[PDB]
Amino acid sequence: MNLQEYQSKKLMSDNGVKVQRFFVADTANEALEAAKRLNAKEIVLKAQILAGGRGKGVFSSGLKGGVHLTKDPEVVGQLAKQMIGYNLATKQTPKEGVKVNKVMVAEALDISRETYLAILMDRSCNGPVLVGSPQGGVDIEEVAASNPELIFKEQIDIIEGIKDSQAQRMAENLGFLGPLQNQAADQIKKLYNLFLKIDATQVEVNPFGETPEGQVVCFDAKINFDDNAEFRQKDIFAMDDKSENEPIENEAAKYDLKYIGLDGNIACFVNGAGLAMATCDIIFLNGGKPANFLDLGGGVKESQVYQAFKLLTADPKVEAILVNIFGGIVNCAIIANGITKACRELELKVPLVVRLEGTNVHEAQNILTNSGLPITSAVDLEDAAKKAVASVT
Amino acid sequence: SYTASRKHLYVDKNTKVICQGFTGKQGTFHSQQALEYGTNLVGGTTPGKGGKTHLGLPVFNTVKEAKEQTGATASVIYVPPPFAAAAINEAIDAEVPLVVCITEGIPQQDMVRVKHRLLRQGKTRLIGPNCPGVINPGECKIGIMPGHIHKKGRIGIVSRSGTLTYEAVHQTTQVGLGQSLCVGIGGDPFNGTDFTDCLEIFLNDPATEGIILIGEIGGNAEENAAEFLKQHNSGPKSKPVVSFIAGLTAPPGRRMGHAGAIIAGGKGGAKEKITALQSAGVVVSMSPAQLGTTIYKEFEKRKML
Repeated sequence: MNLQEYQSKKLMSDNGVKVQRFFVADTANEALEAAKRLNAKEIVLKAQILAGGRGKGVFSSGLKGGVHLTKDPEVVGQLAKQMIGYNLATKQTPKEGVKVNKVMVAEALDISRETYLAILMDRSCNGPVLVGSPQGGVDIEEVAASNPELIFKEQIDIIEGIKDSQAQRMAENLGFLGPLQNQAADQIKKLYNLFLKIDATQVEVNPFGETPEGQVVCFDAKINFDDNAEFRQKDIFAMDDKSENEPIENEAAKYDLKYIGLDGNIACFVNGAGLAMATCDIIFLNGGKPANFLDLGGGVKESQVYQAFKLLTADPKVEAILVNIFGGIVNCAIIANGITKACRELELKVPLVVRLEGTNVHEAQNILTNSGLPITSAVDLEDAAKKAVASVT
Repeated sequence: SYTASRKHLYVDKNTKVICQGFTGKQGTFHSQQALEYGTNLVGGTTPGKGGKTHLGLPVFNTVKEAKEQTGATASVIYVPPPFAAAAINEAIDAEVPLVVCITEGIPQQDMVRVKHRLLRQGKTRLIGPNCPGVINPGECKIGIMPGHIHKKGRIGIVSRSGTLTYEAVHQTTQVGLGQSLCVGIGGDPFNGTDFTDCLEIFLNDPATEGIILIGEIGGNAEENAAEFLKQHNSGPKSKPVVSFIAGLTAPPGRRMGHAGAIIAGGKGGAKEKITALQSAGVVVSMSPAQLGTTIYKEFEKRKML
């Protein structure tokens, strides 16, 4: 899960990390009166959406840019007007982008030096890791490419804890001279602990830096939380809005279902994630355009086949459906029945293609073909895909 | 070393199992199914009731107990998310040979703390978490996989997913090939056993003549696999390796079901995984529907039928 920038700075602040002073706004007037209330040389007004890209993004008020700097409390106001209420699209959001309901009016700051520092669990390291380059400001993945030697790492020992020498070793590699160093390092230590404290898969700071006035500041930072640790991070997840989550996606979760939309017209739904990915793939391999990805887990249950279909009903981009269910733990006719029960009972009017596999598959297929419904039994996953595809040309 | 416990993965008719989380609505269902199949399920832990009998079988309050008492050599866990990692450690404590954590949802931080330890002791070996388990068809089944779809045979199978594996197994038997040993290593990012761990076992198994490797987006386990095969499977007696990787159509930045199934920071995509294994001699099936027919042909070319 991800929180809004104003929520994660809050959080960083309460755990001793130094960030810019700031105010949150729901109206263009609160924003404007906030820039006056700050009282400073310059001001950063940043729309709040979880998708990165805000900088170069474009609003639907016509306004270009999700991030703006101005010393005049007024420019803030006029700019705000064009954000609250509108949608922001970025190189990272759906073509019509996310709606914006709050802006952040924080005090700009002089960035003397710009560095990159991030903390995560590394997939080859097992155990925390500090990743930082003295060349902050730019998109890490580019430094990594152009100058691999400006990327330092410090594996950390999950039992031991971060070592003073490591924070110093990093601070050093990051560019902090003499005095500043011991303050950099202590911020690093404070982040690492924040990181373990909150069950983050990642705490990224970019830029991490220094003001001319002598402070070590995380001017920007992204934080990814481990969705599995929610049961022990209720405070943090309480802040998760869900305002931004896609609708069908939201509904689907209520029923332990896991949905994700693609831009096609052939929906599908499978039991098991691996097989749901493979299903979207085989469709495409055969010329289709999968409409979504749906995983029911290993929890087949007449109830879900129903909500599962219910959902598909939503996306009116859908022209067909492929059901790939590998039974194993249950009789395939019970599944066929529930499929059809749910189908008439949901007055469907789109071609259905089912591929059931497991136990008692023959009678199960009989039910699907002897249903009167616009259903079609499929022999295997390839047959299933070929049909669904044919079914919409 | 941890490396040195790989051998415990090869469960068989001699292996005796205890189910941590025995009276739970889950350990219940699978124990009736494990015994039916024909597995050496001796009992199960469940603090509190630690002295009664469940399913015509003994119950203990702890892992350490039930080990000694029943002699047992493998522990399977069905303990809910918040405690599941505790259970792994309670198993590594009593030095159990094989630990299979079925549980999905365990905090990733928990598992890094677990592997911290797990990579130090050599008595225990962990498969999981978030995995269907392991099966030596006909001899031993520890997990939630439908047994009747397996046929003892020649193909060693290793996968990060559950049902997709079932597809493969079904597809292999239908061409009559069968399996030697199947290991579902799970869909989580940090786990006790990876691909290479299993490939060593298959590469030195005489019973294993071919290998099917099922992967997906996220992480580098696939790329390490391709590396390992280049190094240990080239030359005059290499075994054929067939593979499918899911997620070619997955959008980036999203969690495709499994916690570890996510393309992040530009890393974890299928295309690069597929290109690496190919570079190591691995024939990669394009359709997941063709793993049986694909490895079948490989055997036929080498005239191994």
